[PDB]
Amino acid sequence: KMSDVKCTSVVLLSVLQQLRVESSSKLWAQCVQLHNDILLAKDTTEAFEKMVSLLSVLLSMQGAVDINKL
Amino acid sequence: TSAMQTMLFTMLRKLDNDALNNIINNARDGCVPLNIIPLMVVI
Amino acid sequence: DKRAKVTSAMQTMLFTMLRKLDNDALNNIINNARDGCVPLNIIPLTTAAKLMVVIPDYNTYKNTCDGTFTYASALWEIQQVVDADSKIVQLSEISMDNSPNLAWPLIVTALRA
Amino acid sequence: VYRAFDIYNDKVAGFAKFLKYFVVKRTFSNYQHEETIYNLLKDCPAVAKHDFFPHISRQRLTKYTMADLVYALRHFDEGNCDTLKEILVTYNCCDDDYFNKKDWYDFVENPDILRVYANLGERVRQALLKTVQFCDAMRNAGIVGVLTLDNQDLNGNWYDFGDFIQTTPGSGVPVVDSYYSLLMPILTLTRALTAESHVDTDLTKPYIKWDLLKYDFTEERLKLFDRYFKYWDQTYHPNCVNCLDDRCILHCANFNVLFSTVFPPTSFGPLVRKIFVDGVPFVVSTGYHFRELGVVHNQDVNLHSSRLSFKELLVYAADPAMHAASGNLLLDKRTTCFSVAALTNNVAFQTVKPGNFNKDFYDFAVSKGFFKEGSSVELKHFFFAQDGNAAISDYDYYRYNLPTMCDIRQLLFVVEVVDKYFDCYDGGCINANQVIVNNLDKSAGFPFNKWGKARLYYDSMSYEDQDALFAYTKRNVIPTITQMNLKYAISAKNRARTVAGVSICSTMTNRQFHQKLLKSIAATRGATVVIGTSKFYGGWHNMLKTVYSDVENPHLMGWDYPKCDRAMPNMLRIMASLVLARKHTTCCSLSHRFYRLANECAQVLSEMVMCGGSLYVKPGGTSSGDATTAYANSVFNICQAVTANVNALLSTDGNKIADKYVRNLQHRLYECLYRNRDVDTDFVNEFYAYLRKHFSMMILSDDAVVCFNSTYASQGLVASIKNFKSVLYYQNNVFMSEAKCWTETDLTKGPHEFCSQHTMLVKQGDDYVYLPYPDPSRILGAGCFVDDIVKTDGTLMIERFVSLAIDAYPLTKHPNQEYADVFHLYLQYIRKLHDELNTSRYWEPEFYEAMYTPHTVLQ
Repeated sequence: KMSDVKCTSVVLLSVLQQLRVESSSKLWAQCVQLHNDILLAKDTTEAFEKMVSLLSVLLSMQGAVDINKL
Repeated sequence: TSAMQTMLFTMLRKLDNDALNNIINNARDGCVPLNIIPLMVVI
Repeated sequence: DKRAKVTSAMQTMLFTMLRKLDNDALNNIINNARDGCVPLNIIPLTTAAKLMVVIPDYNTYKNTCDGTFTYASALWEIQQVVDADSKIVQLSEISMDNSPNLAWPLIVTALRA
Repeated sequence: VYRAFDIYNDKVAGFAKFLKYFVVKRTFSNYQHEETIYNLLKDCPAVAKHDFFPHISRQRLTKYTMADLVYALRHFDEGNCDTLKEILVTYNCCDDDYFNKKDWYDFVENPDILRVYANLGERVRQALLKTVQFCDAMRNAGIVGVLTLDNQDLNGNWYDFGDFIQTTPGSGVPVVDSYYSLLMPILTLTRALTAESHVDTDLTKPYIKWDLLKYDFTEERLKLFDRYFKYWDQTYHPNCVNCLDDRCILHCANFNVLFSTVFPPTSFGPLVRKIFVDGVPFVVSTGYHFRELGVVHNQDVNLHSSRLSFKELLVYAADPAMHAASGNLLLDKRTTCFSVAALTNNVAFQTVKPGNFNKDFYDFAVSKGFFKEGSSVELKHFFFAQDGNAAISDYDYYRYNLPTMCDIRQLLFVVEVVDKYFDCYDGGCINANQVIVNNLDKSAGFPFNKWGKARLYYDSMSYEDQDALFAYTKRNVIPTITQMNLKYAISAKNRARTVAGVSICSTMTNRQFHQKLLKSIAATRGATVVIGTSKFYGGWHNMLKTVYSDVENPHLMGWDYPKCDRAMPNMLRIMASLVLARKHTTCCSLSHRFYRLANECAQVLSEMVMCGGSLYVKPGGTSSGDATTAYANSVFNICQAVTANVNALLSTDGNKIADKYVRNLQHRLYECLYRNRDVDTDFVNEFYAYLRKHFSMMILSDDAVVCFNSTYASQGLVASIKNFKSVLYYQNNVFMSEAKCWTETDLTKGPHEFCSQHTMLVKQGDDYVYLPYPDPSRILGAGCFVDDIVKTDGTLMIERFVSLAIDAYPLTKHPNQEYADVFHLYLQYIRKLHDELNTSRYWEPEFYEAMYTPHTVLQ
């Protein structure tokens, strides 16, 4: 389970950028660093923990895409 | 543009990891965090 | 056609640059040369009336833009600090403890005094 | 023990290591001769004390001479470089434990070594002064002889007066070609002329408060020349306008590069004047002060004009004078590069988005058995996103471009050999109605990209306007601006990728200058430079059998250029531009060619670059947005290879070369490098033919494969990879690691990697041919991720996938089954995509096979 978490991180940062997270320089820098560290991950649990960290900044943010309906 | 998040969550459920599924199950009913998870939860 | 458009655009840009340059400092610098011919890198250096300091970290804010600062053998006073997101960061906000809370880098805009 | 010697006699010639405080030595006649010559040169303060008692005992000298230092710095090898370390330690330039750090010798990693080497500079310049003093004695005592670096110790003193002869007083002449020429590359390395920045040339006093308005410094340049290079027997022009030939231009620029590192950097760049256009004072450039070419004053300077023409409008818009003067002052603390002016009220930030993951092809691939944990072919190529402070972190990389001075006698012959390498293409100045325009949608640089693309300006300027602008450029200097931007590209590394948009006023004339030459190099097959030769229809096989042509004991070799586009010195780029312009012997006078060289040096070498939202100064390097960078890089590559071959043929002991033709070639090479200033076309052709015979190169832009006679390179008669390492270390200020340099002994296994591709021999059509195949993981990456442009039309996605399958076809012959699985997967996917929408149907395997056979040689 390595390519799947990598494409998941790709689409996750795609969504994050789509939600204008790039308007917060610090938060966007954090997201970019986590994405680039996932795309160079050569192990699965580190990729998974960086992935849940990167998903945090998506589901901690409110006014974003809803989650109770999905 | 709303289908991007739907397919993202499809891929996320395809991953089926304990941490990710736990976080999504929590955030389902509002129990979300506030800051980035370190390597501030409410309700 | 579009040649006329680009001529008008170049003229307008040249004029918006032209009507913000001439002053006593520019002539006082140019008329002290051999035949009125100075380098280019010194017209914005000792003639300009506003400086923009791009401070990436708090240390380069201490040693450069302390609460007046002298640059280009002149006198400026730090003012109108602005972070990466273009938010007016009051000089009180820029401290040692509260530095990670504001999005670096800062942009200080100082008038010539 | 081994010591570096510069030797030239009837039996040997070269600069090589041969086996031999208060040095003691041993002929009666030679004893009396040296005694008399010393007695006549006794009072000079540059001579070391000599004791004639039978022996000739010299006193108070160092352990290593300046020859050992020049060798250690010009033949560097991190494995065996203990002499350089001992020199650095002994003279308090660093400590011993400094060499326990990793990559200390590297310039990119750990640039603090530029602070250790610099701690020799003063010492170096001291010796220089001693040199002049010494020669004065020999000009006042009537002494004729040649100055060898192995006679001056590291404290500056001299000895060993055996070669000299007694002559008439006041007329003795020293010859200092080899001495100064071998010292030249290490003058800038150690920053020898730093103490000239201080008031009375003392490193314990403040810098000269140079008048800000001062720009010429010509008198100070001549003073420095006469001070350190007094006995250099060649007319030196401080402004390279006065030269007589491009060799004079190179010769004088090589000195101006060294002399420009003592003046304030605010005095270089364009020189500006206040002219009156229809009554209003504009500020426009009426000159330029190049660090390399001195001061150039434009000839057509028109004041009190009534109205402007479109060409004049382009020269004024591209004129940074109106932009840098009428902007705000900028102190940019993010980089150490010289910052000129912020043209906006707030610094802009630029970001890069992630890749657009195509999920369809990925699920297809996983259904076709791919992406298993434990598979040999992976997904390794992604679109990396970049944050705001990325572009500037890219621009700061130009801190790897340093001022580099070259061995002028070596370069003046390497340039002849390189021109021989290009002596088969056509060239010359073409008109405006003959230029062939590629990518009419390229960026037109700042401030031209505010109103349209290059297409816009090409369709607005009539042919007469382009001709008038070319003529203008042939008499005046136009210091245009470029605009740097971040690039959306696939890579296996997360580094920022940038493209530089050069203004239209520069490319429009660089094309009229170099178009015929570039087209002639692109339309020729079988030369050393392979640019515009498609790998399709046997092209790869033909190129390989051309490199294989007649080498006797063939081996294969390759190398990389670390930080090539950033650290290429300005001297070598000027050399490359002159080699390219050498075709203009019937379309341009000498002044025309110098004004073209100055235009190019201002536009693509040390121009002003608008990064972020402001204007900074570019210290050097190549601009990827220029049409002529791919060929200037090939010229630079050929120069480096010929230089490595020269330093391999010279630095080998000519007394162990069991051949006679090779030993005579080395002797004549020394005679033609540091003697016989006039070029010897016969020996130039001889060396060119020798290289073609025993060292056959295949070179595209900063990429090279070499088939070399292994038995010669085993003895040193031909350049090896350590020679390229040494040459890149002392000429390019970059370290080349042998972890990225490959050598191949079997010619059935072709070049391990050339142009980012691999080679293997396959049996095809009852004939064994060399086929190129790419890294499969890269093609999988390019297939799974797109750049968010094909999502609106399926035709472009189908075309990208067909191109990937074309590129992927040869893996069907690879022995690894999973590799042919890649092409079969691509073919299945493209058949699907075609179902969604005989040798011309892109949905059958015989459309791709025919792309790789010379029996179907169409496009």
